[PDB]
Amino acid sequence: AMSLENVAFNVVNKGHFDGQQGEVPVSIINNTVYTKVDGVDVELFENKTTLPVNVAFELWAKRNIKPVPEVKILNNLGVDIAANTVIWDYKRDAPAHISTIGVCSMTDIAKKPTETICAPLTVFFDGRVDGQVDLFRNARNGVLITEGSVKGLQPSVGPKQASLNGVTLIGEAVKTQFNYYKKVDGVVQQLPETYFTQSRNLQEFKPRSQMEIDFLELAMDEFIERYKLEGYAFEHIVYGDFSHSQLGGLHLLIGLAKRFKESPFELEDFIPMDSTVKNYFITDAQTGSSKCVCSVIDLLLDDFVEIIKSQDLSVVSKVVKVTIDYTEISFMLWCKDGHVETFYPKLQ
Amino acid sequence: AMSLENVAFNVVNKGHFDGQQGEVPVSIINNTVYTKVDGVDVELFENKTTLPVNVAFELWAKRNIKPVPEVKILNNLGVDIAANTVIWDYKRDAPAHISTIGVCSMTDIAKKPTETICAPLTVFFDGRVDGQVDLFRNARNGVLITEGSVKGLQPSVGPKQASLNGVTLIGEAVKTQFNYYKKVDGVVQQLPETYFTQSRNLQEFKPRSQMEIDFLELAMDEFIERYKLEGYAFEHIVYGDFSHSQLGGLHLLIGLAKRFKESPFELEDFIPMDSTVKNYFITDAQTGSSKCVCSVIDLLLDDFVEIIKSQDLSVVSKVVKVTIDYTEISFMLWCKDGHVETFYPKLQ
Amino acid sequence: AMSLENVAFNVVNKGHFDGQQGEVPVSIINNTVYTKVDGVDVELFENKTTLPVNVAFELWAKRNIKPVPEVKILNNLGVDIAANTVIWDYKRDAPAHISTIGVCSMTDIAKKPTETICAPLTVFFDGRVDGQVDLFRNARNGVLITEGSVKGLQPSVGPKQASLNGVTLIGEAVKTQFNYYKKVDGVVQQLPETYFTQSRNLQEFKPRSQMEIDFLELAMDEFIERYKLEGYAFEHIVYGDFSHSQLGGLHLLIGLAKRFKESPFELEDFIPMDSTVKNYFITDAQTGSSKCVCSVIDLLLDDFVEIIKSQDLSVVSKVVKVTIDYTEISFMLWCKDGHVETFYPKLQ
Amino acid sequence: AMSLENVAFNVVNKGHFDGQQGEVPVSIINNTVYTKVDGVDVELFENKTTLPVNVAFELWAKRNIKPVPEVKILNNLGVDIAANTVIWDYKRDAPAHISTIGVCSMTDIAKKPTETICAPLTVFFDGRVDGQVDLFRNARNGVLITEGSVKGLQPSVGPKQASLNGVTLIGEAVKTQFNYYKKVDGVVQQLPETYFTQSRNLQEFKPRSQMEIDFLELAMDEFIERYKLEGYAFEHIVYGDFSHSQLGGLHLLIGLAKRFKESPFELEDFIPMDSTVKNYFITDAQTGSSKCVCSVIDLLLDDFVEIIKSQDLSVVSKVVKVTIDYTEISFMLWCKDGHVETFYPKLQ
Amino acid sequence: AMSLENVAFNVVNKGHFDGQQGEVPVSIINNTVYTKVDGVDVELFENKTTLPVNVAFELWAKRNIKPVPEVKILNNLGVDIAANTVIWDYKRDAPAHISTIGVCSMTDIAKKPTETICAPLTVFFDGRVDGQVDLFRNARNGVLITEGSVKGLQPSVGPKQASLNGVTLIGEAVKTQFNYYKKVDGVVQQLPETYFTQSRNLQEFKPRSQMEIDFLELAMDEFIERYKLEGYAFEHIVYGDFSHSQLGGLHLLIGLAKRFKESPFELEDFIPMDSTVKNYFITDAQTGSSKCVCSVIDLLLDDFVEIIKSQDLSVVSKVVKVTIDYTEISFMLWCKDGHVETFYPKLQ
Ligand SMILES: Cc1cn([C@H]2C[C@H](O)[C@@H](CS)O2)c(=O)[nH]c1=O
Ligand SMILES: Cc1cn([C@H]2C[C@H](O)[C@@H](CS)O2)c(=O)[nH]c1=O
Ligand SMILES: Cc1cn([C@H]2C[C@H](O)[C@@H](CS)O2)c(=O)[nH]c1=O
Ligand SMILES: Cc1cn([C@H]2C[C@H](O)[C@@H](CS)O2)c(=O)[nH]c1=O
Ligand SMILES: Cc1cn([C@H]2C[C@H](O)[C@@H](CS)O2)c(=O)[nH]c1=O
Repeated sequence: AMSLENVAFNVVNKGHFDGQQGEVPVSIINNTVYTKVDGVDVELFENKTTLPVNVAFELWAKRNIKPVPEVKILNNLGVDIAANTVIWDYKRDAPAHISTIGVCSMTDIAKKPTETICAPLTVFFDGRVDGQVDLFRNARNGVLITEGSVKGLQPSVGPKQASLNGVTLIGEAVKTQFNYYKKVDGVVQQLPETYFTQSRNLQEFKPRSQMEIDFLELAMDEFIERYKLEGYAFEHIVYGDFSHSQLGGLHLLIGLAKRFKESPFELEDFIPMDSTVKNYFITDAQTGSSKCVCSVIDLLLDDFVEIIKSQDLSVVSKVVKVTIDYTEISFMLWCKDGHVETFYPKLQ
Repeated sequence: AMSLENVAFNVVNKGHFDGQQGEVPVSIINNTVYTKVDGVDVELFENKTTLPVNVAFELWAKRNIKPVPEVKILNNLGVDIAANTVIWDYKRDAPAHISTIGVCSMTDIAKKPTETICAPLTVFFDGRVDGQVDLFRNARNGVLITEGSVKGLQPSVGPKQASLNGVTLIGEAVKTQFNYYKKVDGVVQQLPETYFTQSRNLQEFKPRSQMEIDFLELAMDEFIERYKLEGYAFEHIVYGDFSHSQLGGLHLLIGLAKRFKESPFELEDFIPMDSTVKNYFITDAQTGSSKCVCSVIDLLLDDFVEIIKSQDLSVVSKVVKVTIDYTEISFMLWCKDGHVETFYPKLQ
Repeated sequence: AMSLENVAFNVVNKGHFDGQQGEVPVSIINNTVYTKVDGVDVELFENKTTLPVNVAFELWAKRNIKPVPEVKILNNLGVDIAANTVIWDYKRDAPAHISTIGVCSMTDIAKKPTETICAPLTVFFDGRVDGQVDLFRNARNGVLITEGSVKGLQPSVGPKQASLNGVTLIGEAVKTQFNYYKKVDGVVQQLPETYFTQSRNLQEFKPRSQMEIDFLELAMDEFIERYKLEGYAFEHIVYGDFSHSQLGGLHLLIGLAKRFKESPFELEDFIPMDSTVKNYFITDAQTGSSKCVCSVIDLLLDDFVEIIKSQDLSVVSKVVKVTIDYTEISFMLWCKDGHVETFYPKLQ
Repeated sequence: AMSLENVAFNVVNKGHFDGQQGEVPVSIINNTVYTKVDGVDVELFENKTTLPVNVAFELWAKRNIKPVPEVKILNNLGVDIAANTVIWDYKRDAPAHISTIGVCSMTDIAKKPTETICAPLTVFFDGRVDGQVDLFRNARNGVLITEGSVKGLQPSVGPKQASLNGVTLIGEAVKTQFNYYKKVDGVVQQLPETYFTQSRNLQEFKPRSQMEIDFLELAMDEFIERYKLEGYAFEHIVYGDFSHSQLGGLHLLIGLAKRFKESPFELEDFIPMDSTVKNYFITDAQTGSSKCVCSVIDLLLDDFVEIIKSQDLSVVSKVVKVTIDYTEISFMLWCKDGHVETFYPKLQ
Repeated sequence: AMSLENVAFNVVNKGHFDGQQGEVPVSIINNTVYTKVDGVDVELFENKTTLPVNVAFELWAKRNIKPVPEVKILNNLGVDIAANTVIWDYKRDAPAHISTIGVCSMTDIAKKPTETICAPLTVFFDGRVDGQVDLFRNARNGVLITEGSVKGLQPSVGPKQASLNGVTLIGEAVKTQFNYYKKVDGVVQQLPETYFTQSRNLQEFKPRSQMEIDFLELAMDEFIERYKLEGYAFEHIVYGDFSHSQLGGLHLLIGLAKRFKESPFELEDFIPMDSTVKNYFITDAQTGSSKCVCSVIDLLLDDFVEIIKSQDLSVVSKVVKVTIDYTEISFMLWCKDGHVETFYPKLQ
């Protein structure tokens, strides 16, 4: 017996939709949901989605509040819809998927993922919910996450981190590292060998290896010397060149974090969505060096060093394909005289 | 257990709110309420009110569907709020009153008119609803309508017509003529002797007396001759003078209806609400004669003739006060040499 | 190379989208599309849909401008989407279907109806477009209209009328009567024997048989006498009973048209969409007789007489199912002593 | 001392802006202006313009309420702005011009038309306002209307009709026929000899000559015979050909009015603004004959007969230029063997 | 061949409009532009301007991405429009100028600044764009910036800083100090001697002289002693007096920055736009001392000391005019017994 007033009751009393009975008076004005408290209107939700306001409010109240895979992982695995949950995309302030299954009458394409409409879609299944491992076993197309083994299914160890209420973290009190499984047309896939992005912020960047600690503490020349990185253009690619009007390199988040400690810069996120590679229009405040499309990836510095050191450096320009977050990332590799000139996630 | 989805269920299945259980999926976009039918959105309500869309939808669904007093009558009697009903104003496409009692959680100031918040307000009571005559006797301020006698209460016979779902009519299958009662400060008030406006339209105007039939069929000079109206300026007041740039007189609806048969005209209703006297910005299409503020009243021609023939014509200018629809309407009477020059509902 | 400015160029120069090259400056403000003419903004389109304004403008410009089946027929046949066209619903001022195929990048689920996403959906195909009969033979689910024979496919003769730019008409200069074909799960389905609604308006109702001419010209008792309709409750069902507060019967459009000639009435279309049976909240202006849910069907009076005269009248109450517009319409038949008491399209 | 509350006071009390002192409480919600009456909100203005609601409300209240040239005439004369008035376009529900002079602080480019910003613009001047003839003599660019002679200025007799509060009429109580004067680059320009469109509606079309009365009363063949119009393709051009899917000819409003008497048709005004030639997407209801772009002009039938009879008919196709409403209207003349095939206001 | 879909393609792929061919599907909902990515809507732009959303999106995509003069400088120089660029005002989130030249079809008044409409306007010209120095030489009214000498034109050295993508900076990798030139009615002006505001932020304030370093490091009494500022009321004007309910002085940004290090305060920017002098409604959090209109200017402390030390201190109150950012700034100077009481940028 779903209703706007019941969703609002749940938000006010339970912090989110919790299946509780009850109703609170609500008013809708433009794209905002309000409720009366002490005789005055209090805002419960402002719609930032392209869905109708009451519909978006319901999907947001029904968002998954357990650690879930980051949207970039789900997107890279081709997930179309989730089974009986809403994966809320905190970067877009919107549902990660267009439709739902057993969530909301306005967006539901089905009540159960066993309905024929779901068979062609890659349905996200959560092994932490009773019966969902079995539903995945019977599903034509799907992606499954579990905390442990599934009998007979060979797992893919996912990233250490997961998103919990829009906070990306490596769980200590909760498990965030999932086993991943994928079926395409009834066939359990062998998920590829993959690197994972680290999903760190610039403001609270923390190193996750001795190499990363050395990159942040050491000066450019002594780090490159210590790790034998001469000829790999880390001065351009990772540290960044701020000497010309066009900002040189700066494609690894760790390099942006090191620069951020010294001086600030503007990062215009012109396509604001979670993705393995992010594109920013960057303006360095200290120098005025800028770049319209600066592709940035947050790889563990050791993983980036392994990738660059594993390439043939004898060609002027070529595409280097690296599986990151289960997707194929194209990088452009530019070399001269057996040394790297630049290496960056391809802007295509 | 009120809800948007339950109000929508009632509208879809019962044509209005009928206390039925059930829910339909709804989407709100901007100021319109939609429901899904055959996979597509169908409009159930467009909010033309200053209330939030969902609140206005509920009051509209809960509108009174019995013949009720026309809003102009309620306004003239000082009605502030209705007891456990919504008087919908079909001319404003909005509730006739700001607040409610026992109707909707967002607009309710009380659940019952016996609550102390209602005591200072003139509450509308309907004797056709069980217990409402008793609530009127206990109310400090109120207006009561009944179909018959109330023991000990002196009645006022109201207009023949009432509004049924926005159609003003003299009931044949239903009763539309009510007894009216009013209380101010716990004391029943004597309602004055009053004329009533006829509530006719220009497009479908029908005469309601032999004098009115003669006005529409006869030529100006022979009507005035037949009814001995020489010296009462009906040529200006009722027929209208279209010979100058400023349209002369034309203050009785019957005169506008007679003119409308010959040639059309524009009537700008610049304050669009039901009132005993209406003000229009009129432009005559045939002549180009116009008037920014042309006060128009729809009185039965016999009643208007009785009013004008009952005035002293020996003063240049004076205010003539006539009780119409329970309100005192001020008219400006201009005379010269014992004859009327003009007589019009006095502009403010 | 689709664009808002190109769609606007087509609307301004061709009256609709006509595949022409060119661009006009456009401004979007709120839900309206404007273009500059003589230095000022001129409205090209007001969005009444739940789609984004620019998306709705494109689908509207790309609406089918040939005579097409009325939306009620498509809905009754289970049509979900149209192949490479937009069926515009002129009663809802919106696209008849949520998604498109080869029409607009924002609403397209596919470019061609042969894509696997279309297989589960009932795709509308138009034999007047080259290759669409072949696409229907290859489609798993679909509805096809043609002007002539399709080799081996058994046809269903559709209604005489079709909608041309929102005008329902029986074509004289164009063909409006189509052959209909339908497929479910890759199998051609036999369309049932059906009556067709006449799609007439109350304001411009025209009789289409000698019986219908006699119903409108003759008095109630002599019509019933002439057509031997004694005992079939036409007095209640067709003519309508306006003697009580609840309006009795009045379920055939021809009866509403006969009443409309004598006196007016309000018809609240509370679910405004094209359907075989319409539900209205009716208020008779002459009497004040009203009904919240008055189901009305526009059948040719001869067809309604054939239906009612073909029923067993020996049971108190039973459901009578009649195929009308390809859908099964349930009617409630109430009898007493071998005579009809009431017969109406059964309310849900 | 202009203000929103003062404009609203003027609208409520004077029917429009009348320079009166006073204020009324107003509320703005979305694009509508409301005022409180009897404790509830009453709509004073709904903004249909691309200006801010409060700005549009002020220009609308300050609209010219005297008979003014129809917007199509002003547009054809190149008018950009009006001197100290607002020409309201009643077909667009918006100001005819983007900017103002001495009207409203938000839209004013100047307080007086003598300011240098006005010199390049064609300013509309009204000889009925004191000092405006002098302002026209001092203006570099302008259009002047007067009721009589201006010493030394050669006049152009304008159309008989003018627009008074959105009603196009030939004044009887007011003057609607003006003398027109125009200046370009400080030099008075000779206005060309011109025909004038009649500005009639389809619903209330009235003939204005014996030829027009004969066209509406007589049958096609006897009218063409009486007026010796054999060989001028009036059967196609004026009467219209409804025998094929594409509606033939039908370019004179009088022909559409004659057809309208027999059967109705849909006229989609896809660029809704006043213009000498109008383009409609027409659908004939009787036949289903339709045309995406049907150019229609309302010329007096005698004027159209004079135009067509004054052309050389010995060429297959040529452009015929006719001055109508001061603008040069291009017509496409198609002939064969010394007879007209078609003649229509040439589509762009 | 400009279009919404092409502007969106450029934003998505190039970070801004870069003249690239291509189209992306877009949806417009209310004042926001979205594009489809991975089946879901991603926000590209939210309109904060008074222009139509699609128009503002285009001007924002076409903003100048080179270091440009800060809007306060352009405003102070009387710039009305820019030649073939958009100066985006990052403080108003809107275009700095109402109209454009060769930028966007909806806002363009001309395609080239040589068109007669541009001659009266002060057109901004950029010597870094080929041909713009020459266009300025031929322009009646304009402001020109260059990086070096223009033959024959005497330059005005502008501020050290410029705005690069909304970041005000003193360029190291790019040039931000321009030569300024101005023509008024075809005559090259002698730009006045001027101070420049420093355009610093409170959060990241950095001293730009030894005096400024001493002001931030030293205690009030020893700074005033070191720089011989006794009698100039720096205790009130620069340091600020927080001992009474009305906050005393505090008109130099450096003083606000020194206070900000110790304790925070609210600065309400009630007219949010770039200006030489800013007015704030300030509330000191530590003391509760507040001021509705606290004028603040960011001058180099040495420049402010030079200004105050160059005034006659023998009058109670007078206006002191100082050219700052090319505009005349009025300051109120209050003295008593040959000493300053207060000196502040005049609130007029
Ligand atoms: C309260 C509120 C939340 N949201 C979204 C933003 C975050 O993605 C997330 C936070 S729980 O939900 C809105 O969009 N509007 C709101 O008002
Ligand atoms: C359907 C509908 C109705 N109304 C109001 C208008 C009339 O006053 C009355 C008619 S039942 O209710 C709206 O305001 N919007 C609507 O959509
Ligand atoms: C001009 C226009 C049309 N439409 C819809 C209404 C009709 O169903 C149909 C008529 S062509 O198109 C709108 O919705 N808004 C418009 O402005
Ligand atoms: C009352 C009102 C008027 N207008 C415009 C429409 C007509 O062109 C004209 C009629 S006076 O003024 C609006 O736009 N909104 C309104 O509410
Ligand atoms: C993405 C975006 C930008 N803008 C404006 C803000 C800044 O002035 C500037 C930042 S590049 O552009 C908006 O107004 N809305 C937006 O969504």
